[PDB]
Amino acid sequence: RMLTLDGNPAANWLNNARTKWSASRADVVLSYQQNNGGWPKNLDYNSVGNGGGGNESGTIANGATITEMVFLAEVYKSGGNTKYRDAVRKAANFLVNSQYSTGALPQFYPLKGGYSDHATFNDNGMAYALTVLDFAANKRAPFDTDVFSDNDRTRFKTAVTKGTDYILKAQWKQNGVLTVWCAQHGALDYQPKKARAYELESLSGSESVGVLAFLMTQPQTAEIEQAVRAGVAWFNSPRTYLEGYTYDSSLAATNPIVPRAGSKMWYRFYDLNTNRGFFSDRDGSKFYDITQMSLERRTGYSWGGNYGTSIINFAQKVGY
Ligand SMILES: O=C(O)[C@H]1O[C@H](O[C@@H]2[C@H](O)[C@@H](O)[C@@H](O[C@@H]3[C@H](O)[C@@H](O)[C@@H](O)O[C@@H]3C(=O)O)O[C@@H]2C(=O)O)[C@H](O)[C@@H](O)[C@H]1O
Ligand SMILES: [Ca+2]
Repeated sequence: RMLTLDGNPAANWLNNARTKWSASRADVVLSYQQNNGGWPKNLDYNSVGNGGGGNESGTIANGATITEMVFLAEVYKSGGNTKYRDAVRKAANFLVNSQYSTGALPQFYPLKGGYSDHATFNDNGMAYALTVLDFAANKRAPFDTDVFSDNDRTRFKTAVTKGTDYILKAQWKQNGVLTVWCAQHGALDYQPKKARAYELESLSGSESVGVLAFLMTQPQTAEIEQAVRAGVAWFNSPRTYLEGYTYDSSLAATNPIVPRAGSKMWYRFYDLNTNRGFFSDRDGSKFYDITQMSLERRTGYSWGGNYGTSIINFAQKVGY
């Protein structure tokens, strides 16, 4: 009931994160870890100066925490310096502490109020956090050192199970048909939620890839295979993707959605009920013609992309 990890987009993310920066930057990465064990925000460890730790909320926004901990785990594996092992231990403790009883992972922790409290798939936050904890649970590199004990691994396995349970319950039923996920759901009510003003309740063409990838690392029970099949069917349906089109971000001044032979496009946001791709703006509005959007949002955010390609090709590979 296990699928290969070869080609799994989440596994790929994680193995890349192991070597994301130069090893020489391990100390600057480390210098930003908050006391609670999470990182205060996403950072370019190639341009910034040294941090001074801190006591702010940790976050999984934009790859924060989950990237740093995979990277430091590799550095520890490679170099042996225990301060990096300790950092990784606090990061994983941070992740499990952040988890609600339902299995949901918030974007910021300690909780800050507002949308950050929600179960956050945005930026592959929750799916990739669970992928990290799962690799740690299963002694997979770079977590195949002494960084964790048997009891740690049981702790993480419990976390992954609860997170899996959350994903399965949150998966959206579109007029009776299992589909995908919103970029954020209520931690306690499982309902799709808004985030920032231009991020409305919807199916996420972006984050659902990562969610499916994460499920595909899990043992494929009947209900997990159904969920992955249903999710994959949704990505691969002519009611979901635009045919003969691509998203070209360099053309966002007026319209990034352009005719392109041999190409499919997926919307960033799909209507929960009609599966109509849509657009928003800083006024919280919802509309279907990207040219009506403010210049700043059309160029400042991706309203579509090649999202489905990687999960569809992967599902093919494994016989789904
Ligand atoms: O499509 C994307 O996900 C988008 O991500 C980045 O940009 C988004 C956003 O569009 C930006 O305006 C910027 O947002 C501001 C702050 O940086 C952020 O902390 C948050 O509070 O929202 C602020 C805002 O509303 O403007 O950064 C956002 C982010 O990092 O998620 C990329 O820069 C963008 O090119 C695209 O990939
Ligand atoms: Ca983002």
